[PDB]
Amino acid sequence: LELEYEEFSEINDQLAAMIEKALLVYQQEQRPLDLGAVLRDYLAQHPLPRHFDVARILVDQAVRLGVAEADFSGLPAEWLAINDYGAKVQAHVIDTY
Amino acid sequence: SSKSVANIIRKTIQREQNRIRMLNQGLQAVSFGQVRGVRLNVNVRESHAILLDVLSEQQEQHQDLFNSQRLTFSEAMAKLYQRLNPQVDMGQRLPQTIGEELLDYRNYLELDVEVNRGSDGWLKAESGALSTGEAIGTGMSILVMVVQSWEEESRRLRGKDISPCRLLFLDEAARLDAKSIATLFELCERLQMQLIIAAPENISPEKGTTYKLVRKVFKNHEHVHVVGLRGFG
Amino acid sequence: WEEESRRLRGKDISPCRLLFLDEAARLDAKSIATLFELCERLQMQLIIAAPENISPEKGTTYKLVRKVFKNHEHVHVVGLRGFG
Amino acid sequence: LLDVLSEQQEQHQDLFNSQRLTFSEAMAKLYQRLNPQVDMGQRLPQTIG
Amino acid sequence: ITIDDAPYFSALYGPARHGIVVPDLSLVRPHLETLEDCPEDLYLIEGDP
Amino acid sequence: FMPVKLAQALANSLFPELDSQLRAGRHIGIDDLDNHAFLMDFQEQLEEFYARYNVELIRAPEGFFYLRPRSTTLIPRSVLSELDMMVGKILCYLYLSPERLANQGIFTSQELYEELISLADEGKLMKFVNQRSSGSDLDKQKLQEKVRTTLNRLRRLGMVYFLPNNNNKFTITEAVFRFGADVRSGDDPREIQLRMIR
Amino acid sequence: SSTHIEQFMPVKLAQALANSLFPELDSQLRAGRHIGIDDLDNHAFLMDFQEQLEEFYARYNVELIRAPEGFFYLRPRSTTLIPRSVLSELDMMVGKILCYLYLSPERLANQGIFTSQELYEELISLADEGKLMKFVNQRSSGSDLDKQKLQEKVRTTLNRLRRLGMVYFLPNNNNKFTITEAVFRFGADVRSGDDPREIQLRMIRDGEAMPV
Amino acid sequence: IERGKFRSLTLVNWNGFFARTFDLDELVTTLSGGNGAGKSTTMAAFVTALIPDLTLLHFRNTTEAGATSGSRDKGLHGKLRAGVCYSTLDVINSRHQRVVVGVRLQQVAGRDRKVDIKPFMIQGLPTAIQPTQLLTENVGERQARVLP
Amino acid sequence: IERGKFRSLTLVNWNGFFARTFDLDELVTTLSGGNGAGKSTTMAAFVTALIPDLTLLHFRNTTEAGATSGSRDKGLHGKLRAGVCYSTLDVINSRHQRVVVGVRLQQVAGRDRKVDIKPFMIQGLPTAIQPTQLLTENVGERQARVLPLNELKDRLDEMEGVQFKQFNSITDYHAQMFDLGVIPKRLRSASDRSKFYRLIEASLYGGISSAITRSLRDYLLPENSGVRKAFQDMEAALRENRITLE
Amino acid sequence: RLIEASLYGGISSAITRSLRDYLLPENSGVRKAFQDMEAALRENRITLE
Ligand SMILES: Nc1ncnc2c1ncn2[C@@H]1O[C@H](COP(=O)(O)OP(=O)(O)OP(=O)(O)O)[C@@H](O)[C@H]1O
Ligand SMILES: Nc1ncnc2c1ncn2[C@@H]1O[C@H](COP(=O)(O)OP(=O)(O)OP(=O)(O)O)[C@@H](O)[C@H]1O
Ligand SMILES: [Mg+2]
Ligand SMILES: [Mg+2]
Repeated sequence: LELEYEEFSEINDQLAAMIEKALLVYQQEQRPLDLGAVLRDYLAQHPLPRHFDVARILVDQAVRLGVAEADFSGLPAEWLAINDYGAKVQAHVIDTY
Repeated sequence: SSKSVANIIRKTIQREQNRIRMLNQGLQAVSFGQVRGVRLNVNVRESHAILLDVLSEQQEQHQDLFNSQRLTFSEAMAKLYQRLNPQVDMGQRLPQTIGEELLDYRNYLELDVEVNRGSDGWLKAESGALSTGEAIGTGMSILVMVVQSWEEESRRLRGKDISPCRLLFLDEAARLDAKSIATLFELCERLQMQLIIAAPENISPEKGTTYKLVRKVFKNHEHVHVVGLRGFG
Repeated sequence: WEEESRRLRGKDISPCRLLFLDEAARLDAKSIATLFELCERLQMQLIIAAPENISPEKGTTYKLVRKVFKNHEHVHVVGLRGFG
Repeated sequence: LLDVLSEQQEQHQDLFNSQRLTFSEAMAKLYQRLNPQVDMGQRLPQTIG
Repeated sequence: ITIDDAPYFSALYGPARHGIVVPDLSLVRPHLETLEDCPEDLYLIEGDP
Repeated sequence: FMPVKLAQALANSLFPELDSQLRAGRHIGIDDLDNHAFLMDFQEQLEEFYARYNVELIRAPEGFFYLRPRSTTLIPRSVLSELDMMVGKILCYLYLSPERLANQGIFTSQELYEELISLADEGKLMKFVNQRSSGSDLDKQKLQEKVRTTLNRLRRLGMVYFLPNNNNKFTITEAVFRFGADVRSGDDPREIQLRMIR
Repeated sequence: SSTHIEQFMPVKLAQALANSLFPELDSQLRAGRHIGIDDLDNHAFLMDFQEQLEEFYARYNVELIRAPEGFFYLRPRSTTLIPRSVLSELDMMVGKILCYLYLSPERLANQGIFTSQELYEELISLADEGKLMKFVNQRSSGSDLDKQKLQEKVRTTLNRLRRLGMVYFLPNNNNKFTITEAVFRFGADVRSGDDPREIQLRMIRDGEAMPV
Repeated sequence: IERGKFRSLTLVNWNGFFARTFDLDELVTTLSGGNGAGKSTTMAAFVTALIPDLTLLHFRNTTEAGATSGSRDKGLHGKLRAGVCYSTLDVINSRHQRVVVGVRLQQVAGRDRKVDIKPFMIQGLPTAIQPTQLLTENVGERQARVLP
Repeated sequence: IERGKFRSLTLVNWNGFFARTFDLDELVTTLSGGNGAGKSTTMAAFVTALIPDLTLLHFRNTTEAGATSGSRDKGLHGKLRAGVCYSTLDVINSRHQRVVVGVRLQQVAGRDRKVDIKPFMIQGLPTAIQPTQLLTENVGERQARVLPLNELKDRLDEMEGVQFKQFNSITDYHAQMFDLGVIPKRLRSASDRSKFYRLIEASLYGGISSAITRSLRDYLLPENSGVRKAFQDMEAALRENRITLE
Repeated sequence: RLIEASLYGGISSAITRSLRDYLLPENSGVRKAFQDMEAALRENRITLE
């Protein structure tokens, strides 16, 4: 028969837009950014099933802003908890912008 | 002499067939595209089956060739094997070596890999007759077969309270669809076997640990920024 | 090749241009953007394949699903569109 | 080698007092003439000449 | 059996280490009189081989 | 340069002989222990070596090796007689299940003679001897002669191994399957072989 | 060191076998073709790696030989791995006549181009016509049908010699052809002014020629 | 000057496709679907239609890419069903001429898994004719048949 | 019961990684990043630490996955940096003993691209000390200093109960790894190493491996001695007599 | 070659190895002049041999 069609959802693009707008301030003020605190504060704004995607996208946006000078110290970072049910994150603080 | 050798060979063959049959069951109902199962097909070569039967029951017809002290046992085995299937040729190699070949049980077995594809029955696994994902999945299946066999082999040389580690890789994992990845995760989990997979972000498996990589230039030198996530689910 | 044949060809004909790439999923978004701009600047047609829809906002896309059906096989094809 | 073959004795003998070009070298390429180390075969490649 | 349990088992089974497992031990009773060619001390055990 | 393993392979003492045989069209089965092992070990390079001649080195699914020429073959080609194929198909049929109990792998010329005569159509038989022939003793004799001849040809091919004595009794090798029919899911070999024979 | 070509084969021999000319040449050589000076590519190739080829083919129990006239060919031994065959007496008659034609300065002005009719005329001028006709037919007595049959057999054998590389037809005309030096092998029984019997014995001992 | 373009690709009686027509795009066309859906098969049909040289055609897996294998089987036969098969391309010339190139494919009965190819070309076909309908006959109640 | 696990992977002074440690998951670890980020580099590190044999090690590109040897470059040299480099694994046995195994890597100077490799093993390390700390000195500069094997041996020997073993041959290294249950089979000989590497690399690139398929019986079936040694002993008297006669 | 290399993607081993043959076109003007020289060099080869 004749060909049917199906459409995509843009929810994740919208999510990326909110996160990038919310995060732009850190660069502009060159404020030190800690992934642990930011993830813990930002996951509280969405329900549990969506946390994983939010974490991924937030990390994608955050890493573009500068580097963490501690990485050259030879000292590994710890696994910080960011919500209940037991999710963890590992990252040094971002200092060099 | 004679019958007892046949019995030890038969029991060794039987034990190998049974162990393979046990390994075989762990791979039932694995979904990889249109492939729905994998097997290791084990069979006995005819030219050796008849030899084994003759050595079992017609020994009085050939005892001259066995008790002749001018030649050794392995030579006797080689000469009997040439007496049967006379069309076989020998490549100017010592009969001693052919005898020792007949003494090794593995030479009696024929081995194949088969897959239960789609509407069809069991087919021999040929790379050219499969899609990409089906080929990758079948490869993983055979690899876990090998690992299980090797662990069973060595345990008689290891401490009673030691269980070796098991780990395998997969590069360019984006080539597999979600259903195939679910199947692969189920297999490795049931086999207590660790996995490390690389994908250019196209796949986001919820279970396990994830590492985000970004390469940059810093003080005129290449540097990799790394972030990690885990615990979801 | 096209340049070479300039003399033999009739003045008025420019030959067709087309290439393939299987397992496009091996390329990341930036790489595919580069590839698309290259091929469009050269009026080059492309046919690419990937398990997942790697190009949602460019060109046409088809989705294939295979169904086992009365002891044989049948492929169902449906199109995809950028926005809905 | 093209310069060696192109420019001939009578006029360019005054040019030939340079250390890089001489007549005998055309025959010296006889060594290279016999067999170059070509690898893949299509159509017909044969020799330096 | 592994090397760690080997000494334990060898001590446990003692002289009977090299006996034969035979699940009935009454089927041998008729055969037994014929055993004139055997080790001076033969051990037999009953159980599922 | 040349790949190291290819140089090793063709340096082996067994190569000249096998080369000679191969070029003749001989099929290498599992019977020839050393030759078969040699091919198994060096297939990846021998295939490339013979591709330079526009000739294909194929390993049949049953296990035997043989060469297949292309149209552009560098090796002079030759072709079999109709009678040849007839006989071949016959031998493929005789590679049966009751064969094991009937002959223990060793046949005689008369088995094939009589099978040929019984299973074939008269017309094609005539075509094989001469179209003007008609059910005559002499015709039968000539047919016998031809049978022997073709059989010998086949033995050169490696299809059939004569037992080492002057009498004409032989055994059939697995490579005879090259004559055989196409096999489809669940089809009985006897039926399909007969269907082509007809 | 290990995994090094020299372990298994001389470098020059491997270099020769890897050349693009080898398969053609090999195929031809095995088929009995003689190689002269005119087919440069082949000839040059042969010259460059002569000893390696000789050594190679030796494996087969066959001699790669070089005649004084500069042409290469294969001579199998009694233990040869490759079959050996002999030419027919009519082929010899045409061969010795082609040889005399090559030498003849009287016809050198043709620049090597000869016609089947000229060959036939020379042959009948020298050999016993009516006795030679016996090979065409046992009842031959000079009839034109039999003379045409003889001419056709000649045409045929000549075509066979062409395949052996002993004669080349013109690109567009098949009634005319050119000779090559390979024909001198037909003079192997007389190139030395000695006792014919001893020469013949020497030749059969060397594997060059068989009786009938 | 206006460069020519490929309009569409048509498959008939392939493995999994009875009669399907893909409409190509001016710049990029993407095929998606789970493993074994049939994407690589579509690629193979196109290429086949392009270069019918049976000597050349060799469809290896994507894995084992670049290995010169001489495999026993070129991998084309299995992608075809029994009976007659087609693969055709519709092209718009720089001259704005509609031309239909293609091939007739058919399995060969016999132990060897061989294939037969017969190229063909069509010129001047009216713009209203679709290849899918041109290559089939409507027999029965919407149960079309393919025609040789 | 309680199968062992790989715990972490550490890179020091590799191309793009001055000092990095990955904490491996109990079931699945996923590496993710754009093209050229360095994923395959990490797997190269893992396998080279696992099998330090330069005859086998060959990191061909994923495209052209199945071709011949081809170039003389094995693709490893370019992944190192000038100076000293390390790759180490951290493992926990069923006994819960912490063992650290690794190799030291260095670019051999020359026209060609060659590498020098030396295995080592450490046992008894406290749970409080990480590999990166062992292998680097926190000098006043912005970036630490990687310390060679001499400094490392001196630093480790100072610890109480910690043993540092440095191997001269790959065979010894594999023997120790097997005894501690890090690998499923003890690699007797070079052939065993080759088969083990075949397994790993076939898993890495993916697909039905040609080599595994050819020699299926050689991989899946153990070799049994019982059938043989009886007949070697019975045959002995004849063998000696024949040799004496010759 | 072209098509197949595009299909499987990547640096095709065969393409790069013979890049001259693929990219550089052939010239008939070159040939016409070279014809003469061709004859001469052939003759020289003859003599040499
Ligand atoms: N020669 C063949 N013989 C038999 N079945 C085949 C053959 N070639 C392909 N198939 C099957 O046809 C189906 C389609 O395979 P194909 O490779 O076209 O799929 P795909 O969607 O491109 O898959 P992938 O992305 O995993 O490569 C699969 O089931 C494959 O097993
Ligand atoms: N031997 C080498 N010599 C030089 N540069 C190299 C070498 N190996 C890798 N590189 C470079 O190192 C960087 C990382 O390469 P690598 O193969 O690890 O990437 P990747 O993240 O695995 O990429 P992808 O998944 O797309 O294959 C790339 O720039 C690559 O060019
Ligand atoms: Mg596919
Ligand atoms: Mg990579």
